Amino acid sequence: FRKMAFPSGKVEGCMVQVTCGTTTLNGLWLDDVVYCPRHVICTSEDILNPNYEDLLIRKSNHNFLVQAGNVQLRVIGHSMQNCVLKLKVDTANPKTPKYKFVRIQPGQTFSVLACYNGSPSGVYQCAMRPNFTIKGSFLNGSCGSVGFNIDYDCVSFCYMHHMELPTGVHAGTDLEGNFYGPFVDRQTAQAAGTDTTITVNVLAWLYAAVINGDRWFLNRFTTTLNDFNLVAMKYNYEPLTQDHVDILGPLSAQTGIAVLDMCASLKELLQNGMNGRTILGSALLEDEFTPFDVVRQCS
Amino acid sequence: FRKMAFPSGKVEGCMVQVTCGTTTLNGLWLDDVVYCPRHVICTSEDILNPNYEDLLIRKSNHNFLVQAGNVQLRVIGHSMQNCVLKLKVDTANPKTPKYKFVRIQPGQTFSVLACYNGSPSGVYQCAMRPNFTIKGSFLNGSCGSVGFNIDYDCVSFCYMHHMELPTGVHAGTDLEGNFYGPFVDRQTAQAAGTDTTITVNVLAWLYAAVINGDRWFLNRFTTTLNDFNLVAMKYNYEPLTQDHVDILGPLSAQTGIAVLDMCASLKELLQNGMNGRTILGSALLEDEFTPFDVVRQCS
Ligand SMILES: CC(C)(C)[C@H](NC(=O)C(F)(F)F)C(=O)N1C[C@H]2[C@@H]([C@H]1C(=O)N[C@H](C=N)C[C@@H]1CCNC1=O)C2(C)C
Ligand SMILES: CC(C)(C)[C@H](NC(=O)C(F)(F)F)C(=O)N1C[C@H]2[C@@H]([C@H]1C(=O)N[C@H](C=N)C[C@@H]1CCNC1=O)C2(C)C
Repeated sequence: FRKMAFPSGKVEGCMVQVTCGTTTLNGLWLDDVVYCPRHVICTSEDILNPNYEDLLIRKSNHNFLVQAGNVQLRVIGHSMQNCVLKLKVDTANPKTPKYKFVRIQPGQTFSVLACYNGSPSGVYQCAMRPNFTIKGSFLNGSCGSVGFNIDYDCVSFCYMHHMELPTGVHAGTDLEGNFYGPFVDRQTAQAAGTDTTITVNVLAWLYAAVINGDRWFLNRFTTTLNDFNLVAMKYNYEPLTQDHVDILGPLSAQTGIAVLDMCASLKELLQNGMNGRTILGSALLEDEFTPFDVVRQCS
Repeated sequence: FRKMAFPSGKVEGCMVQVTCGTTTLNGLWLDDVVYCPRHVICTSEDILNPNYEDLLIRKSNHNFLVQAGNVQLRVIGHSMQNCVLKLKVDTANPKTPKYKFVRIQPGQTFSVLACYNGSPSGVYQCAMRPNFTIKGSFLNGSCGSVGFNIDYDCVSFCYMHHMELPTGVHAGTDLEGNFYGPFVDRQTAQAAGTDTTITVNVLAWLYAAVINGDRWFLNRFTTTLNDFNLVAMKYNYEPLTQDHVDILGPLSAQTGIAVLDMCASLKELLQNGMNGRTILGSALLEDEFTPFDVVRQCS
């Protein structure tokens, strides 16, 4: 059982490089529009406290240099949707997949294609944390890299990368340019809310462990949903809803372990610790696999 | 630091399916040749005790169904090289990347594109263990999925998947069909040997921690390579080769910590433990990041 990303080829064919003045970052080229973070327009002075509408009205199409590989795409119009710039180009991307823009909820996972200078560098799986950050791997020039899920040849874009917080976690927007979380695209100190652990995902991962032949953490105890939630909240875990219990149904039926029996296992893990043992090679409880992720990989 | 795969697009464009009889696995289409595991020619009875030369002599080009999606590629020749079948087809793949076939060493990492019926399913990073197995994630029909690294648009193919051992780890060949390790492509009792920890990768991880300011474990001692190797083996760690010392060169130069001084630091951790301290937020020493992986993620 590995952390597994979606194949990235459908997204690689959409990545381009966008340069405005001194700043170069990545854009997403779909049909005849390039989407990118609007902070590309800022100078190093503007970026400390930008007035974006005032800055954008002062730009011309020719201020934007868009490069797909070696070929320059001519920008023929530009507008702003929240924190995302939409550059209209005179060329349609023949590699445009079937796609949708979606806003994901905390606890959902997605694949990130990290890119620099319009060229894909790496792919990995992330979860939207309950505090609306992501624990990514992004360096200078990674902005405009996107996160996505793939469902039968349809790419659902859910994240565009904008910034790194002082704690090393990351923040960005949906493809409508709205940030996940209380963050802003301004270079100034910003912290996130206290994070919590994605309970339904920890349980899904415990089931993945059982599917892969590990049972050391199970016990013979039971719990009610409410009593489990009291202990979960005490340990800074998210509430488990009846919808979550239902979503875990396939995994419970495959292993024969009732959801509330798995909750009693997790409760014991939280109260006693792992005593130096590991689950699926991990010394900590892993919360970045959803129930769907486990099913997709295990079957 | 997290496991980051290479973008899979250049490999996705080379994946096809190969069917003999009712058995379908994956193949790799480069120029006008498709490479796949030779056990595609076996029936469920043959696999228990196959005579591959006799099975191949009964086959003709017209017994092999090669498909890119649902589009058939006409087979015009077939031959066996070690444990791989090479099917010459009448069409050169226009998506063939610049590529090399390489045989990797234990400890080296690579990205796996897990595929079923020629359709990519997911991508993840793997390390070749010292016992010549990988801790993959593979289901029925995954054989012919490949592992690869990418360097300046050149894809180095290093692994093709063949089998799962009873401990749940995986075994396969290079693209010339030579197995890694003592395994054979027959359904008969086989077992992975005892494994060891990849010392060169643990050292790379310690350098990564130093780069990020986590350096409490740096001591005031040094060691010789030979003395270190003899101690490491007593802790079930791999000895270092001269090539390992050289691949740590860039990280040693970046940090100013001599390789042998870092070896002495690791020796102290092995002999006295970590004393409840963590390194990079972990109580365990990670051994599946190579020196290149550490550099790749900070560059
Ligand atoms: C890291 C930092 C001090 C720079 C700053 N953060 C804060 O100012 C904070 F305190 F608000 F977080 C920050 O990220 N930015 C400052 C400026 C943009 C963003 C930015 O440079 N984005 C990079 C896109 N190419 C990706 C970054 C680079 C390092 N790793 C990444 O992921 C905007 C918020 C408008
Ligand atoms: C695991 C199994 C008990 C079935 C068996 N293993 C052993 O015989 C061993 F133990 F010896 F290794 C293994 O038999 N196979 C039998 C036959 C091929 C191989 C096989 O089915 N390969 C699959 C390719 N599509 C990938 C597998 C499927 C499950 N997960 C995988 O990765 C060959 C060795 C010729």
